Amino acid sequence: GKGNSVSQTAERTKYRSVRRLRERFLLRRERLHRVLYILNFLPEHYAS
Amino acid sequence: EEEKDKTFVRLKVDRIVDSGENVKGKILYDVYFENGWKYDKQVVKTEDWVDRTKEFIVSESILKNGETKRTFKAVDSEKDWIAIKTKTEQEIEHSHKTVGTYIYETLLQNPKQKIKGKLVRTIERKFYKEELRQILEKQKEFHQELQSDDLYNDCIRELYRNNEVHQLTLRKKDFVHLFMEDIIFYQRPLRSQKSSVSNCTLEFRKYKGENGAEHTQYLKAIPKSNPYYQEFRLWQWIFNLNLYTKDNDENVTKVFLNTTQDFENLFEFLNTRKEVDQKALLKHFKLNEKTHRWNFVEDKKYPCNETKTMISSRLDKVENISDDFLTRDIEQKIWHIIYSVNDKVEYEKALKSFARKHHLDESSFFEAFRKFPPFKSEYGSFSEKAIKKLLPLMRLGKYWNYAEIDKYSRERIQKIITGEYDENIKDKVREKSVHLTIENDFQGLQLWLAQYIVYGRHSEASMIGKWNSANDLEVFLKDFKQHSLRNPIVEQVITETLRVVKDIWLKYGNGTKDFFNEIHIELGDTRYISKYISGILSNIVRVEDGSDEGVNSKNIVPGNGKITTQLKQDWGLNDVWNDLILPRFERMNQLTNSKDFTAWNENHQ
RNA sequence: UAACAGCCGAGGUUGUGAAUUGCUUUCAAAAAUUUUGAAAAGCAAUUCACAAUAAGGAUUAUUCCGUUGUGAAAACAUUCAAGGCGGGGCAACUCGCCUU
Repeated sequence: GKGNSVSQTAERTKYRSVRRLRERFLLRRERLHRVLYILNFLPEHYAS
Repeated sequence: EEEKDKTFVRLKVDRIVDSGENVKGKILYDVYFENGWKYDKQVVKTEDWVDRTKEFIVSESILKNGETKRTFKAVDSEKDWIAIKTKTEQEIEHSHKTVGTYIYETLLQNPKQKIKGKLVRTIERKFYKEELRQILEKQKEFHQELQSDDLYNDCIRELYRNNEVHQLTLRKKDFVHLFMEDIIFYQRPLRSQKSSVSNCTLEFRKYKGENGAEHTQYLKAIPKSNPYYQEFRLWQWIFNLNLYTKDNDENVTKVFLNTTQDFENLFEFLNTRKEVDQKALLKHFKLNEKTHRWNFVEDKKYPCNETKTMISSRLDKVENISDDFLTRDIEQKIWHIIYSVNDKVEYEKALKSFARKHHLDESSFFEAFRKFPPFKSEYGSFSEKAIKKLLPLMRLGKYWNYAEIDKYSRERIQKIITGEYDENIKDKVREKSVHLTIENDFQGLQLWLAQYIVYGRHSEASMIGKWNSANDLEVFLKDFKQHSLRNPIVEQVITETLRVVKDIWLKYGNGTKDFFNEIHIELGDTRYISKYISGILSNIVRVEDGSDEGVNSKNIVPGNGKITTQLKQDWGLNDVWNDLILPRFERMNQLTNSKDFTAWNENHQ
């Protein structure tokens, strides 16, 4: 009668967006690791 | 605005002098602060305003008069996201230190203070950008590796081995740019939303695909900000204008607007403005408010091709140029430059390039065009192809030309002025277009006549539609597109209705067409589904002889609550329902150990 | 008014390490069954750093799929052509125009 996120697709999109943000953060971290390793800035055990 | 103050401060009210605003039997006061500020809105209850520390986010705007127009808005500490954001912003700002340094200092003062989620939750990304740049440019001196080039090529190659272009582009930057603008703070632009734009209903293209067939691609809708569409709408409004007077309320039109010169003058006058209204339209004819009107709302304004006027205003503000730089090509190119490039820095680059290519000074043109408002998200019904085809027909005077018309419309006009018979010409055409005796009479045309002249179809008459069996209904169900309604509930209800009618036809018709004779629909927020379901179900029991024609079949007879309840009470169905539902009621009586759930009546005994 | 879809933010939770201090038990000693002590474990509190955040499956593009709908094909819908008249930035990419 009023409507407040009254749809299954809405919550599906919400979950998808959250997952997408998480994956973007993980990709950024991966690229940072690769750059720091090729520059040799990380500690030995961490890079191991 | 250059200020964007939005400053969060906590102020205590000193006194509340009575402002003498007696509304609904209560006199309102004002608000005075120590700094010398007053709340713009009035105050009624004094219990929550006397000598209390009230905090607001205030924005100061410099008006043309020369004084700040301070705004006030109630905010609550640690409860409002914007309030917390602004408080942390100001706390970092007046320290004149980096946000990490601010967190440090807070840790120095109180080791027990929690940082994340409480001290600094939300701030602008620019603060982190500033601190991180500062630390990288500081460390770049000490570490020679941050100034090397072999490692900077190696890391670029690692990141973009399969991208030669991005490798070559980035080979010109430093490590600071990689860490800031390519890895950490890179944020992807919005995905293009043009894929959902509606299709033109007039222009089609036919092509042979890889599947050994020949099918049609549609044309995307023209943006409503297109100068062609703006001109088309302005021409439509100017031609549709009919005037009325105030004394005898007669149709004074066709007297002050009879020749082509008056319409040409009206168009040229409306080009120089952005929005026509009552006063401007009346003054254009030297008329007055007290004596005449324009058949429409006396206090409403309509679009008047504001893009051209805005472009002219900006190209006059740049100055140091003649009054001949702006033309139709320049207007279209400006529209393309602004609307196509939806990114700030790339918009700046495009504006600078546009100023460079033309022999104009890029001193104030860039400043005028950098604050150009992004165009509103709206698209027309048709495309630019249809408007380009149709526009020559509508214009009158020097803007009316027979040369720009394409082959098809010209041939159709020649056929309709010749009076010969074509398979695409009906008696309706000769009835409507009997006044088009000469090719010059095609002046000041309207949308419907010009549309039929161009394409050959009179408006939208639909295709009626008849389903010969459940095969058509199941094909339509299979081809039904999801999320094609207002909400999922209605679309799923309609889909299940279609499923059940398919099943019942298959069972009780046994593959025999026209088994159903009438279908009645009852609904009982949900009102919009009636027309759609009637249109869908019309395709079954429609009568093709012509005695049943229109948007909906006459066979579909909607119901209402009145007839339902009347027939249920009169035909004994209410009694049937009551006796059918009784057993739960005497069980309820038994479990309740009371007789209140069933009441005896003597009128029915 | 609403659908659909996209770019991002701050928490919270479980888990690892760490700073401080707790409750219970046992090793574990002294003292008058009881008090105190070294150590270990179990369970936590406050703060910081890090991991995971639907189970899982790809990939190395600055890419993703995983809570929607149809229905037996474990198959799909939610991407879907060819060129040309071109503009936009250091370009990738994107936005206007035309014929099959």
